[PDB]
Amino acid sequence: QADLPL
Amino acid sequence: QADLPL
Amino acid sequence: GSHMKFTVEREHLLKPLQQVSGPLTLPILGNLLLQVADGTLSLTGTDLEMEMVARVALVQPHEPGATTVPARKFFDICRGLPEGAEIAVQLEGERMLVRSGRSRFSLSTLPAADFPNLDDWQSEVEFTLPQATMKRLIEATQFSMAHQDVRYYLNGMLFETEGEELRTVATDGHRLAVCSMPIGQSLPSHSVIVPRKGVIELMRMLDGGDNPLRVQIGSNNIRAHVGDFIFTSKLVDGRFPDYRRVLPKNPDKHLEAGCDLLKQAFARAAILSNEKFRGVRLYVSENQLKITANNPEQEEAEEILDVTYSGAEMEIGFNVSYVLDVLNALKCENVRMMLTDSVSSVQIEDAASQSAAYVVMPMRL
Amino acid sequence: GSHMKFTVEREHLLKPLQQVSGPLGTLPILGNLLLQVADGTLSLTGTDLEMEMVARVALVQPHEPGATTVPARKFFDICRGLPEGAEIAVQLEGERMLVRSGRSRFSLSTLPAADFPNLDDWQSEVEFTLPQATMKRLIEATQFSMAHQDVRYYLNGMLFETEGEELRTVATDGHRLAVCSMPIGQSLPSHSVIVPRKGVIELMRMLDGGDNPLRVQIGSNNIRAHVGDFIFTSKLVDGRFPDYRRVLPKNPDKHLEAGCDLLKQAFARAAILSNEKFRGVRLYVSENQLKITANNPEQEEAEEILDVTYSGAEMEIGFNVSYVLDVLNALKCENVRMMLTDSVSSVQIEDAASQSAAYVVMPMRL
Repeated sequence: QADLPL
Repeated sequence: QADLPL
Repeated sequence: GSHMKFTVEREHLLKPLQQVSGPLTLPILGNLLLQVADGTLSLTGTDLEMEMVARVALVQPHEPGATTVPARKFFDICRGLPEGAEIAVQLEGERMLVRSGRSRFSLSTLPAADFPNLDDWQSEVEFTLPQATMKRLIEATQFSMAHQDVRYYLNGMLFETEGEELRTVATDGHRLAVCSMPIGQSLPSHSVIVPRKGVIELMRMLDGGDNPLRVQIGSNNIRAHVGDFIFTSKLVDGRFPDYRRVLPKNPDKHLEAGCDLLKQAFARAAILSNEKFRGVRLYVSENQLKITANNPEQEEAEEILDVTYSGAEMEIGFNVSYVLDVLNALKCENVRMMLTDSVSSVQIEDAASQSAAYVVMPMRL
Repeated sequence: GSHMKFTVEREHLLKPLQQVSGPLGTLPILGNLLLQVADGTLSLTGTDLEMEMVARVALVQPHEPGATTVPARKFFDICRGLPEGAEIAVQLEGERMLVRSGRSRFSLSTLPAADFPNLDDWQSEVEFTLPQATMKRLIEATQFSMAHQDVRYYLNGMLFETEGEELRTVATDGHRLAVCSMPIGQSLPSHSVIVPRKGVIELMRMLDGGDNPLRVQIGSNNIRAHVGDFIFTSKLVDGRFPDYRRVLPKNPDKHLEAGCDLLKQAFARAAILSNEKFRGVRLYVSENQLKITANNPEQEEAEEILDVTYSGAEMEIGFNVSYVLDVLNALKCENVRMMLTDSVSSVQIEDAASQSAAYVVMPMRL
C-alpha cells in the first residue's frame, strides 16, 4: 500500500 | 446448585 | 472419470452448497467433495463425526469424476454471481475452474481419494415423519443439553422410539427437558444419543416445508434424508439417564399462571441477580408468587404476581437462567409448576399440553 | 433538592434511556447515568469524558427536585423489561435509587450527582440549522474513511467545515479519503473543526431520520448538536487536518465510467481470491474495457472482464479491494466515474451524475 500525500 | 438424581 | 466437468444453474447450486457446508483444523475438512456420475452431482461436507451430502441433478452434458475444493470460496463465488447465472465447472490439472459470463475462477484442490468417509454401517430401524414434528422435538429440548460435561453422553440428545412415539431427552445434570410426539406408525424400542453438533446440523436441514423426513438408526450411527439431502452422524457412547426416574414423584403443590407474565417477572428479577450464581428466591402462598433477587452490591429486585395456587406456603431457590430457558421454550398461554419442597426438583409444563415436561433442580440459597 | 422523586410513563423514558447510554461501554461513575429533576423536567446524561449526551423528559406528574447517578444498563433493562404502558415511579432513598411499577420493586446502587463529570463552559462561534437527513448523508458518505488508532490523532475523527452556504465533511486514514458537501441555504462563516470518531458515530446514531431539524453550535474546542429533546456535546480534536483540495488528483487524464452495481459485484467476486492480508487487486484498463484480477499465496486466481466506457491510454493499477468496495458501497448510485492518472498516483471516484461527494484511493505497488 502507498500513502496518500497528506 | 443441587444435582438432579440422574 | 479423470476429467470432471459439469454446467449448472446458480439457483440449483446455492442451497445445496450452503447446506453441505454446515459441518465445516485439518486442510481436507475445509473442502467439499464434488462427485459427478450419470446425471448427478454430489456435494459432501464432513467434520469426521458427521457428514452432509446433497444431490443435484445434471440436465446438461457432463463428464464424470471427482475432486475436493475450498467450501467457503466455492460458495462465495457462486453466491456472488448474478441471479440466473449458468456456472460451468471443470477440473484442469490440479485446479478447479469456475466460469460464468466473463468471470473466471481457478481454485486449488485436494484429491477426492483423500476425502474422509464414515465407516460402512447397517440400519436397524427406519421411520418417516413430518419435518415440523422433528423441529418441535428438537426445539423443545435442545437448550437443556450439556456443552462440555465430563459425562460425554450429556453433550447430546437422546432420540427414543417407543410404541407410536418419537421422544427427545436432554439434560445437563441440573435441568432436564423431555418431549414426545406420536408419529402414526408402530415402532420398535430404540434409544440413541446424537452428539450436540449433530443435533444442531439436523435442525439446520429442516426447512419447515412439506418434504417429509426419513430417519434410519443403526447401532453407532443415525441418518436423516430430507429432500435431496442426506445427513449422517456417529452416535455418542454411554448410558443416558432415564427421564421416568427424574420426574418428581407426586408433586403436592400446583401453581398455574400466564406464561408471558411469569417470564417477564423472572426476566426483570434476573437483572439484579448474582452474575455468577444467578439465584432467585420464589415464595408461593395463596394465589400469589413472590420472586426476589439480590446481588453482591446488595441491589434487590422483587416481583409479586397473582397466580392460581392453594397449596402449603413454601420458599424455593432457582438459577433464574434455567427457569427463563423453560418459559422461553414453552411459547404457550399458561404454565403449570408442580412443586414438592425446597430441596426437590420442580416440574414445569404447558398447562394445556403434556407433550413436553421440564424438570429443574433448585439451589440452596 | 435532597429527595429526588418522579413518576413517568415507560414510553416517555425508553428512547431517552437508550440514547443517553450511547457514549457508554475505567472510572466507575462512567458506567452510570446522571438523573436531575427540576421544575417539570427530568434530565438524563451519559458521558465518556470526551462527549456527553443529554435527554430532556417533560414531567407531567408531581415530582420532587434533586439528582443522583444510577447504573445505566441495569436502569435501562428494568424500564425496557416492564410492560407496555407501565408507570415508573422513581425515588432516592438514602444512597439507593428505588424503581417501582405495579408490584415490581428495584433498589439500585448510586454514586453522587455532585461527582458526575461536567464538560467546561464555552461560547459558540457559529450556529446553523439543517435537516437531520442532510447531516446523516454527510456523515454516512465519509465516516468509513476515518482512521481508527492512527498516531496522527487528528485522522481518528472527521473534519466538519462551513464554507459559503455549504457544510462539508472530510475523512481520511492516509490510504483513502472521502469528502462530501451539502448546501445549508444560510451564508456561514468559515470554520473547520475535527470531531472525534466516537463522537461522529454517536451523532450519526442520534439522527432518528425524522423531521425534527438539527441545530448545530460550534465553538473553538467543542461542538453541540440539538435534535428534538436531545443535546449531544463533544470536545474537538486539537490538531491540523489535511486539505482535501490538495489531496484530489490534479488533471486526471483517464476517465472510466461504468455501472455502480456491476463494478461492485465484479470487485466483490474478485476479492474472494485476493490475498487475505494485503487484499490486492489488479485493474487493467483498455478501450471500453476493465479487467480485474486477484490472486492469493495458494496461486488461486479470479478474473473479471467488464464492458465500460473508456478511451484513454492503456494502464495497469493495483488497489486494496476493500477500499474500492467501501467507496462503491457508499456511492449507492446508478453509474460511477473513475478518474485516473498513472499506476503510482491516486484515483478519484465519484457518482457519474453528482459531484456532491468525491473519493480518493491511493494504489498499491503491483
